[PDB]
Amino acid sequence: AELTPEVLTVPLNSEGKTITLTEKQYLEGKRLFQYACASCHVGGITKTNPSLDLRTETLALATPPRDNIEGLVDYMKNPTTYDGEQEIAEVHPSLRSADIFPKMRNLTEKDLVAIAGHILVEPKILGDKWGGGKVYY
Amino acid sequence: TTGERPFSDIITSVRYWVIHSITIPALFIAGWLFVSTGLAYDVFGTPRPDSYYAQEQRSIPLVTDRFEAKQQVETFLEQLK
Amino acid sequence: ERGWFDILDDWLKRDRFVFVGWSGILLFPCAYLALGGWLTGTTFVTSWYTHGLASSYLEGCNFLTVAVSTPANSMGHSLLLLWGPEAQGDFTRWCQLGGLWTFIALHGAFGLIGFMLRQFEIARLVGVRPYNAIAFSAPIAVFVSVFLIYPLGQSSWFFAPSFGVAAIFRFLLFFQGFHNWTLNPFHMMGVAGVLGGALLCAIHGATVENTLFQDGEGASTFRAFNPTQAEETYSMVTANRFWSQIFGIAFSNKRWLHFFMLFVPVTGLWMSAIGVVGLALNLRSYDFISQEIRAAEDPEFETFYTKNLLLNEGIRAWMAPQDQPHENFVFPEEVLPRGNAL
Amino acid sequence: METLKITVYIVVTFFVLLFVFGFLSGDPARNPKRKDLE
Amino acid sequence: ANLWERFCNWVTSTDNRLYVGWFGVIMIPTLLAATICFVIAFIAAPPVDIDGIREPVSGSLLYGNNIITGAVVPSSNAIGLHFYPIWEAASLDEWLYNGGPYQLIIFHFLLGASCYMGRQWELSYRLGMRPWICVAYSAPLASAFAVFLIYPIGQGSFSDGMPLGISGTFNFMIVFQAEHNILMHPFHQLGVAGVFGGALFCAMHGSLVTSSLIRETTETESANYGYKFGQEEETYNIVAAHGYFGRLIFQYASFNNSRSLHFFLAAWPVVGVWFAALGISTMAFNLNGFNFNHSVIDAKGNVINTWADIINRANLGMEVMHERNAHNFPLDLA
Amino acid sequence: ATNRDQESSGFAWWAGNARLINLSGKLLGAHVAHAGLIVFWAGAMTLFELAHFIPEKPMYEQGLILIPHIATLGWGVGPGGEVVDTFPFFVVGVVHLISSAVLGFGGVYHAIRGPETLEEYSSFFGYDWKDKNKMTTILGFHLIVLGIGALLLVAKAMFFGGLYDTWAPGGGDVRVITNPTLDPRVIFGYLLKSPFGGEGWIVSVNNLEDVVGGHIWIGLICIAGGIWHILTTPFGWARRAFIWSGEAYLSYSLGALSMMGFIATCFVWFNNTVYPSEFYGPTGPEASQAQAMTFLIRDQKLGANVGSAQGPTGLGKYLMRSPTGEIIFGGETMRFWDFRGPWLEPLRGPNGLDLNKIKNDIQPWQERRAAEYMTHAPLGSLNSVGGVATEINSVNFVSPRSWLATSHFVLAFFFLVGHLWHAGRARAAAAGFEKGIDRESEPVLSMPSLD
Ligand code: CLA
Ligand code: CLA
Ligand code: CLA
Ligand code: CLA
Ligand code: CLA
Ligand SMILES: CC1=C(/C=C/C(C)=C/C=C/C(C)=C/C=C/C=C(C)/C=C/C=C(C)/C=C/C2=C(C)CCCC2(C)C)C(C)(C)CCC1
Ligand SMILES: CC1=C(/C=C/C(C)=C/C=C/C(C)=C/C=C/C=C(C)/C=C/C=C(C)/C=C/C2=C(C)CCCC2(C)C)C(C)(C)CCC1
Ligand SMILES: CC1=C(/C=C/C(C)=C/C=C/C(C)=C/C=C/C=C(C)/C=C/C=C(C)/C=C/C2=C(C)CCCC2(C)C)C(C)(C)CCC1
Ligand SMILES: CCCCCCCCCCCCO[C@@H]1O[C@H](CO)[C@@H](O[C@H]2O[C@H](CO)[C@@H](O)[C@H](O)[C@H]2O)[C@H](O)[C@H]1O
Ligand SMILES: [Ca+2]
Ligand SMILES: [Cl-]
Ligand SMILES: [Cl-]
Ligand SMILES: [Fe+2]
Repeated sequence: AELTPEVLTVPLNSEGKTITLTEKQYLEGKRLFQYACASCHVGGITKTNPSLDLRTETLALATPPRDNIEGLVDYMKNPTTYDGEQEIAEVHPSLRSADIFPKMRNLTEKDLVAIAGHILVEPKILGDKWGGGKVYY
Repeated sequence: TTGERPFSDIITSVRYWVIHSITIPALFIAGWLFVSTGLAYDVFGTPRPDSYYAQEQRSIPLVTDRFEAKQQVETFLEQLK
Repeated sequence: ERGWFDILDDWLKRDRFVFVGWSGILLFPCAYLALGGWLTGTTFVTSWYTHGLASSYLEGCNFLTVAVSTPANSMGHSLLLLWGPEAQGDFTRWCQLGGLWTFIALHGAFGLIGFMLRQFEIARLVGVRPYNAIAFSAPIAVFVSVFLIYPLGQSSWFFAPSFGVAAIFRFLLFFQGFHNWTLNPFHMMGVAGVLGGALLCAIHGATVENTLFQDGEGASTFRAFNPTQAEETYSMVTANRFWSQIFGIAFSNKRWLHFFMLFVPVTGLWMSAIGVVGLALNLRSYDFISQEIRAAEDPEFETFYTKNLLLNEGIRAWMAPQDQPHENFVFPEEVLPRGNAL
Repeated sequence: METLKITVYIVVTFFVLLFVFGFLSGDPARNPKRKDLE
Repeated sequence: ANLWERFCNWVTSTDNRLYVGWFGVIMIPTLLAATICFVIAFIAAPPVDIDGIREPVSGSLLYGNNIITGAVVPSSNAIGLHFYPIWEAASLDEWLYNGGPYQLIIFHFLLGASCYMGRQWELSYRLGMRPWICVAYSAPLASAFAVFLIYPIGQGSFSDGMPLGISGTFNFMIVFQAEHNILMHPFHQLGVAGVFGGALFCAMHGSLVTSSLIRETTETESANYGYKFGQEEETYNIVAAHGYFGRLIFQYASFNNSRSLHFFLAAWPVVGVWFAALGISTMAFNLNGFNFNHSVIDAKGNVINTWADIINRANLGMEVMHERNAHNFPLDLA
Repeated sequence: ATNRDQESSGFAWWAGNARLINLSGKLLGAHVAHAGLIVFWAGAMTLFELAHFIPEKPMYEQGLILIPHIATLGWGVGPGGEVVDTFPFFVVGVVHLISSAVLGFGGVYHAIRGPETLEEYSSFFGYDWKDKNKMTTILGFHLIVLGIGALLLVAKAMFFGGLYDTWAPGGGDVRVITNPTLDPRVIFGYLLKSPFGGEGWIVSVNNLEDVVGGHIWIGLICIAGGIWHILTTPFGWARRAFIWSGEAYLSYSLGALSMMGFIATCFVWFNNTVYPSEFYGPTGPEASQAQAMTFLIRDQKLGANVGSAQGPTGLGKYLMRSPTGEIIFGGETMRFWDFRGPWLEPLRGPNGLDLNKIKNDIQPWQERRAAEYMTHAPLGSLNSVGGVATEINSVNFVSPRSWLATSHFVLAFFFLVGHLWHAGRARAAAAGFEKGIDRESEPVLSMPSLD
């Protein structure tokens, strides 16, 4: 098994357009995700709220759908609850709240895309392990 | 004492070092090449990082027969494209 | 009568830097091969085909995680000879099938035989009593019971310990979870033998060092001793009074003290070996029946015994599928034993 | 309980005082060899 | 001589069958208190709510335990590190329910055992000995401090101290493995080297000395009668022992200086057990063993398991099952 | 070339520094050179930390221990402990590093080039270990120095920018301490306090006025004591109580340092005032509490009445009572109820956690802080994998509190062992039997049988 371009091809938007990431983009995504997100989302779960995970099936049923690059990037800009009803920037790290989550201050658009692509690619690799919690360790 | 030359005598002699300043790094380099050429992999039948699994599969190639084990491994290896 | 045998005997027993003897003919190749196989295996050889595990430096493991793993369970108790019906002379397959494990274990066994024979041989040449060899029966008993008898009672070599640091840790945890080995009185005797041994080592060493006669002028007391001196180097009488007054009882006979130092750890290991022979047949000290009856009937009854059983049940459920891949255990999440929240 | 408390307090203080004053009472000189240790 | 002087002379007297001494003045009453409470508790103490969740665990013989399963149960998790003497309870019944005996026992014992160390120094000084036996004893003592005091301090509760009983000890060990991965901690490894090594050297020294005993007896009598207490001459030939063990390995691997030999015998397990104790004490502040969980990854990024991951599975079983009713929230942070 | 082998000195190479015991000049050298090493590591480590420092990451995610120390003193940080200027860090590092060269120079000079003994060179700098007057006078000098140091901390707090106060209104901030606690009842009250749960002895200090005032008392006491010892010589009872020798004095200091090391261990583990959590990470109790708080908030947002939710044991799922009645968080964290911290205190009322304040007054900043601390609990592996022992690789994190506490426990322990070693040896050497039992004069032989 290798990290092929097929693996690195992910939904860009809801319309079904794809983008193909580079190995460099994916690795940058993993590093940035470890930097900014893993303290809560290690392995695709959520420590401060285990009900919501980063599985693609879950992101797809979010409102608006988050199972694509644009969705994830928007979420990192202006996060909402799962039904889209509330804006949670005040309690979730995002570019909107980089004043109170200082680690978001040095993230660029390029970076958001990388993190997004990582979040989408990981489950294609790890399967149930991603978002599965300790049962699959 | 039992007759052999004392080690201190030997390892502080110029001749010892003349011989070993060659033989020692030479061995080190042959060991390095053994890995770097990938020969180790083929000799011991150890998977390279891309040969543990087929691209899509996620099952371990476990040996499950005693007398057919060799052929099982050979088959698992065939199935790696 | 100075024939070839007696000349060979002459050469084998020369006083050289490394003594050889007749025993060395067994000892040296086998010890070399067992050590050789282990370093070779932990450096280069995988366990992918037998355990689904990486286990060599070549694969990215470190010194704590490398191992020469046991063969696949499907091999049974196959000797796994290189020229055998399984490997069929193929060195590479032989490595992939776990052949190095039986190689190391068997050469290691004969090596231990050779080392004890060496103890007898040198004792006989120098004219000392053979108590060192006798004491060495205990490591042999441990090795033989754990690496040979135990798997031979089980389904295959697979369940023997694997030769590696973390692999052995796994062996420990497997024994707790499946065998409740801490509860076994033979293990307990082993533990008291080993801890008591360490205790004797320390207390004797400290006592000797702190009851020394001033046999020199220096502040370093090591110099003031000569191997050929006739006198004791420390006061047995002062040592005796010290311990009599601190702890109530004390040694008074030096020969008994050193014999006791032989006896305590050697007996401990022998005891633990017997217990493992039982575990070969799953003849465990798993339960206290009276406890189970009471607890079955009375859901308010709880002891550390019942608590530890709960831990064992967890170990089994959570480690079984990865630890025994050949069984193909599929345990859906809903059947996994878990306390609240965790 | 208050009685028990005071009792224990008194007891402990007693023994601790013995310890302290005991070691203050020319202890270095209580050895079998040299006694002039001041 | 006045009364104080007389008393001081009796206390420090080298003629008492058991040396008292100043450390003994603290040691005696404290150990007596610990011992008496322990024995009464081990036999007759009612069940204790160890984890503070109103789920009392039976530790005593009269309440359904044998020697193997019995214990003096650690004090309640609701107590934490709070000091709980008898007089802080509304009744003995409360005190017992909440695990007060454990506190009385361990505080008295640790005090007493420290004074035991002191007393070792003290008698060595009265007898004109060299002073360092107590330093050897500092290793088992520090270990007791680790499991009864330091570890509770770090984890925030005496409820996580080692229980005073056999199966309780096992429980403590298993949970320890789950939460700190102690097996993978290098200090525990050094500990194991300390005690395995100590056992090896014990047998070794014993067998070498025994095998080099000078003949002084016939075969119908114990060789032990060939040594007489107080005799000036050595009872074995260290040159023969040396010659043998020298040839067993090689000459320069064997000791010929008995003092260096005995120093080595003292030093190995003591240093080893010091490390073992420091492990428990540093894992008390959650600096745990090595974590190589998912350390090996393939080209694509599949997890390749190593023995460390199997260890992790076993650890997980322990974690999820331990104290099955005590956790409401997903992380076990203490 | 005096006393530099085993024959002349009596000491082996492995106890080589014991050769220095009566060579005051060379011993001065060893000490000054060593102090040199201390200041060196301070400077160098500070610079290393600064070069690896990213201001937008919490310090505690970055393996920092020296910068947190500097920040707590009020330098470089602003509201909420955010870094506003890394330059003071740079200065502290650089100045330490330069000073280490001067110290190294003096050390090396006295060590190899200068007078080996000082007694002939200077009656003032020369000393005999057995001169009780001289020893107490040197002691006095050093007490006076320490006193000045304590006063320096006071001066920083009152006259030079202030200190970082984690408890300051509106999140943490640097604050000038204008009214330090001088009431001796308070100050020494801390000393007479129990070391157990909910009391915590001196570790329990929770405001800067107390810290500052305490340091005033300490400074004064030290200076006064220094003058006392310079002007006096040990009294008779003192003279009969102690061993008077170099090794003996060392052993006393060794016990002292051990005791201090254990205290430091507990200070960094429990205290979040002089070790602010903004800089050092949450304490263990803090992170456990923070988890309870986090889930209470989540579940309340979903509609739960947290005050009446019965857990599986029958104790409250979220809230329960402490043994004395106070309303506290439930679950295992019941053990940590003595925790106090700036993010939690607004929810506290007279009877403990106030259910109305819980229902109505929980601010987003508190939720944030609880999440952050809960996910930065001081749990982690030796190779710095953050989290519980069963966690997978991802988070490169071990808390500063863990590093500091463990290091200082190890050190304090070995320093206690050193105390035993050197105290016992000093006793034996002073009495004259540290090299072994005299055969012709073995004490036990002159003693009656025990039986
Ligand atoms: C902090 C650590 C430390 C310090 C400050 C000292 C200091 C000293 N040792 Mg000790 N020692 C130590 C650790 C230390 N030791 C350790 C770990 C061991 C075990 C090996 C010993 C074993 C030992 C023995 C056996 C002896 C000493 C002796 C000495 C003294 C004289 C040494 C001498 O003359 O050598 C001369 C050495 C040289 C000329 C070589 C170079 C030495 C210099 C100092 C190195 C400078 C390098 C540095 C980068 C220069 C910077 C300059 C810059 C500021 C401009 C001196 C006070 C001796 C003594 O007690 O004398 C009575 C002695 O006999 N030591
Ligand atoms: C542990 C501290 C210490 C002590 C007690 C001594 C003691 C001594 N030194 Mg040494 N020395 C030291 C450190 C020390 N030195 C350092 C750091 C250096 C490098 C600068 C030297 C370099 C040195 C040389 C080259 C010589 C000495 C000499 C002497 C002897 C005569 C000194 C004198 O009379 O000056 C009189 C007193 C003063 C001049 C007062 C000094 C005021 C200082 C410089 C201002 C700052 C002081 C203040 C406390 C600084 C804070 C330090 C703190 C932050 C660490 C005396 C035995 C001489 C000697 O041994 O003759 C054979 C000699 O030739 N010293
Ligand atoms: C660097 C620290 C230091 C050191 C090593 C010394 C050393 C000494 N002092 Mg000095 N002293 C100091 C600082 C120091 N002093 C300071 C800062 C002051 C001003 C407060 C003084 C004021 C002072 C006076 C008035 C006297 C001394 C005296 C002495 C000598 C007797 C010591 C003794 O027997 O205590 C043994 C300790 C005790 C007797 C303590 C009481 C026993 C209790 C029960 C011990 C338990 C305490 C416990 C473990 C602590 C935990 C915390 C606690 C507060 C609850 C000794 C040389 C005596 C002397 O001979 O002077 C010429 C003397 O009369 N000192
Ligand atoms: C108070 C002492 C102390 C503490 C609490 C820390 C803590 C830390 N250091 Mg620092 N550091 C220290 C001293 C300390 N260090 C010293 C003395 C040096 C000079 C070598 C450094 C140089 C240094 C560098 C270059 C770096 C750190 C880093 C770190 C961080 C990661 C630590 C790590 O991964 O270690 C791994 C754990 C070990 C290596 C364990 C070592 C076990 C030892 C060898 C056992 C010894 C026991 C005892 C001393 C021996 C007794 C023997 C007996 C017979 C008597 C952590 C915050 C890293 C960082 O993140 O920087 C921002 C980093 O890159 N430190
Ligand atoms: C302020 C602290 C201090 C000071 C000034 C002294 C001073 C002394 N000690 Mg003491 N000692 C101390 C603390 C101290 N000790 C502590 C804390 C312990 C407990 C372990 C001891 C235990 C001790 C013993 C058992 C002995 C001494 C002895 C001595 C004397 C000779 C020391 C020597 O030359 O060693 C030379 C230095 C060495 C041989 C180097 C040791 C190397 C260590 C083990 C390395 C540790 C590893 C490191 C921390 C991390 C790894 C780094 C590596 C990977 C590069 C000297 C008076 C001797 C004595 O009795 O004199 C009368 C002696 O026999 N000490
Ligand atoms: C198996 C086999 C065989 C054999 C082989 C051999 C015999 C081998 C050997 C091999 C070897 C013989 C190897 C070796 C190796 C070694 C190594 C690899 C080492 C390393 C080391 C190190 C790393 C070190 C470390 C350390 C320590 C330990 C301590 C001190 C410090 C230090 C760090 C130094 C044969 C062919 C017969 C047949 C087939 C099978
Ligand atoms: C005596 C003795 C000893 C010891 C010694 C010692 C301990 C010494 C020390 C010394 C020292 C303690 C030294 C120090 C030095 C220092 C220096 C020399 C520094 C310099 C610095 C600099 C040059 C800086 C620079 C910089 C800057 C300014 C900026 C930033 C960056 C940088 C870093 C670049 C021994 C053991 C060997 C033994 C013998 C005897
Ligand atoms: C700064 C500060 C503060 C304050 C502090 C203070 C004020 C302290 C003091 C402290 C002190 C004030 C301490 C003391 C100590 C003492 C000691 C530690 C003692 C010891 C003793 C001894 C060790 C003795 C011994 C002996 C005996 C017992 C018998 C006889 C002999 C002899 C002498 C050897 C506070 C917390 C507010 C806040 C924070 C800051
Ligand atoms: C809470 C702790 C209280 C600590 C108080 C510390 C105060 C220090 C001064 C105490 C007074 C000295 O009290 C000390 O003990 C006894 C009391 O009779 C004295 O008397 C002693 O004389 C010699 C001393 O060589 C001893 O052999 C003898 O056994 C004893 O009678 C000591 O000579 C004196 O040094
Ligand atoms: Ca003076
Ligand atoms: Cl449990
Ligand atoms: Cl909980
Ligand atoms: Fe001996």
